[PDB]
Amino acid sequence: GAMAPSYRVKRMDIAKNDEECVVNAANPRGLPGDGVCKAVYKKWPESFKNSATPVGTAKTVMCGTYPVIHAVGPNFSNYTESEGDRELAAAYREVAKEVTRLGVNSVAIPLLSTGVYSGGKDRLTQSLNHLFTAMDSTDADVVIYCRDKEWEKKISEAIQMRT
Ligand SMILES: NC(=O)c1cc(Cl)ccc1N
Ligand SMILES: [Cl-]
Ligand SMILES: [Cl-]
Ligand SMILES: [Cl-]
Repeated sequence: GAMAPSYRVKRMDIAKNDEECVVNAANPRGLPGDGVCKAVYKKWPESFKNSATPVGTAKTVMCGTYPVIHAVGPNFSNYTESEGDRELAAAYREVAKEVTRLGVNSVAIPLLSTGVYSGGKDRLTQSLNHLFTAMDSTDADVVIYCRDKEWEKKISEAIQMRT
């Protein structure tokens, strides 16, 4: 466990994280993909061996001794708002189980379903709130990675509002 488990946000490539494991915003088929998934494929390509897993699940594959947790958020282009919301909640619950199983003291995590899988909507608050519901009961340091300057500000304010 971390000595005083914390949330932090950084605006940078998750492939340069300083944490003990990474969460990939994966597709269900274990393909190289785009955005976070493409950066993760370039940095840890060995982790894509048998990484296919269903929507709403997470599957960990080791790159050497470094764990890559492939977490599959719903594509809101295909899911109803209702079903998509349930699968996005479920994907983060499976990340919390894997983080706990691995015994890591820190994890790098992107906001699932907020890019190509967003169905054209702003899902910062929806995705971040499902991240908190899952990770609040874990004692790993959680470092959230984003690329937009306005998103960094809003994530930081959300963390600070809980004090
Ligand atoms: N590689 C990343 O950290 C990243 C890339 C995109 Cl396009 C969006 C969010 C991210 N965290
Ligand atoms: Cl960067
Ligand atoms: Cl996405
Ligand atoms: Cl972002």
